[PDB]
Amino acid sequence: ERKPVLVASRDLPALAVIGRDDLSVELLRTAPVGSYDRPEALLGKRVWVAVPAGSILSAATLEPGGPLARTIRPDERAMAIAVDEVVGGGGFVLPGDYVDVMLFVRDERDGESTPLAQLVLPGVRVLTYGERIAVGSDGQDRSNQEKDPRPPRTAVLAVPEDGVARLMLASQAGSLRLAIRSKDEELYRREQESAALSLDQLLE
Amino acid sequence: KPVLVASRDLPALAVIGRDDLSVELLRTAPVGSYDRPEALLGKRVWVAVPAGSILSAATLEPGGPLARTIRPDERAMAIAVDEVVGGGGFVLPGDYVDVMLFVRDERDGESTPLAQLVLPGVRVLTYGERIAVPRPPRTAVLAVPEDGVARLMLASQAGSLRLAIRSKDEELYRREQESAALSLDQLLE
Amino acid sequence: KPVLVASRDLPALAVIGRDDLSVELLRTAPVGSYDRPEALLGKRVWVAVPAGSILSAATLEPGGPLARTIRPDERAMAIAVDEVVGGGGFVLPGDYVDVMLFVRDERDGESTPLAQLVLPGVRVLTYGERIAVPRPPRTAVLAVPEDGVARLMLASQAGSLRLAIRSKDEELYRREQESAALSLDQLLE
Repeated sequence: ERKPVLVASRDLPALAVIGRDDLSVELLRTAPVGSYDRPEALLGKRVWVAVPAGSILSAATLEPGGPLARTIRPDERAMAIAVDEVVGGGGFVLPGDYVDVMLFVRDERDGESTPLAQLVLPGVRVLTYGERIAVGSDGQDRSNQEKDPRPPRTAVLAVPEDGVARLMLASQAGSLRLAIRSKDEELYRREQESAALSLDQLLE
Repeated sequence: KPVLVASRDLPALAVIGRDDLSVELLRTAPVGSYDRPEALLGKRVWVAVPAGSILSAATLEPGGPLARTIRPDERAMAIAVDEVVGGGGFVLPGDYVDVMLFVRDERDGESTPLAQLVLPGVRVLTYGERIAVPRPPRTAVLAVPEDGVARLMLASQAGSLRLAIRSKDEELYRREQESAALSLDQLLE
Repeated sequence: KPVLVASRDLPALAVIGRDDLSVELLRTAPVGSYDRPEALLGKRVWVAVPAGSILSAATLEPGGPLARTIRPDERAMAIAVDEVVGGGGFVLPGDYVDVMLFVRDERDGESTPLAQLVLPGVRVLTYGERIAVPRPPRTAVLAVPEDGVARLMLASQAGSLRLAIRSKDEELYRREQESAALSLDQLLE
């Protein structure tokens, strides 16, 4: 009726080895899939991600992976770009948003310089903005809560495999900016189931 | 000590009733846990929650505020602002502005100043640290039509931008909720 | 006072029993000496110890931690990282990464920026001050295949490097336990 489930009695850091002092036993009505019944099954194993106090010990916590790798899919990658207030919508971008990446470059191919602007990546989910991170299928938030809030300097995006190179070029060949997309498009729900413009065309 | 637990499997994008939740007494309560059942009644889970799991961080809406103030045919983008650029520090969110550009052409080996209007009637979504649904402002976020994002990027990076404020008596919010380039030759002579 | 000495000639790479040891009481005990016989039972001497010698520092493993985390067909190399390179400080040891390179290649008298994937699926052994055998991180150690070592070195010095994290659902750790470059012309078209 009331099954035993093992939980953490203290704040286990990342890359820690479990002893008998860290574990505790509790009696519940339902045992989650992935839980353990006796302390001897978990002794000597390594937790590969931080476990807050009181958390139910799970099998997936004892496998190689990081906070970023637990919030993506096998057909995506996670890469970071340098951001400021102008690039990131005045500091109003939070994880879960969908953005378009715009590039400004000054080509120097045929002995002459030409400013240009293009759209490189449409509809990209934002995983981290600053010290805040998204929530994966595990239902756990792993945002670094620290005092003295410094302005954000980096953001991590979920990029398809074919575009990881295209972003990298755009990050170093010129300047980047982010354009936010509307919430009424429901790109989040749907995922749970261009010609370059020159100054000659702009100036009449 | 009290902690909420999922009694059955809750699928993605599902509302919460009293049958779904249970209360269990644990020695330590994790960060993010909820005590009374009424605190999670009517809310929606955004990831799948297997049975018996402690409920936390799955009831938080993914997204930001800027995405809640535009329409599917618009985008939100930010530009750099100073006191000269935006209305002497008298521009507030909820206004309508025209974007003007000054650039030096640099074609055919002769430089030529120019001035031109790039985007008319754009709605201001944020002025510095001010949003609607003692430090000088540094940026402003506007709601651009989907065909004008590249134009604004090119204008912002190629030259200098200024904002011209439009009148309140034009009723540009009701209509929402239903040329050429001047050169120094034309000005001087 | 009590000090442990050897009773017979102990050859290299030999385990220690109760017959090989003796206890002698000396006025001064040198640094590195062991007081009780059970402190050295089961340990191994890594250099030859002649008879009557005071036992110290011959019972210490020669080696470091990194060499215990790789296989005969792999090597360990360090690369320089910042927050942009290493995913905003959310990369831990045990993760798998792809290495991407940006270089400005010059063979014709004209410079052409390029981007390319150098190494796919590389385990991360150490992130700064973190190992599985404050101050911002500066280096990260990777387990490279033996044929790719040189390929990393060039990429580390000829241009800029970035890391792309792979998903946990791919299950590359269980697997371990048993293209063309893109130029600015392709992007701007």
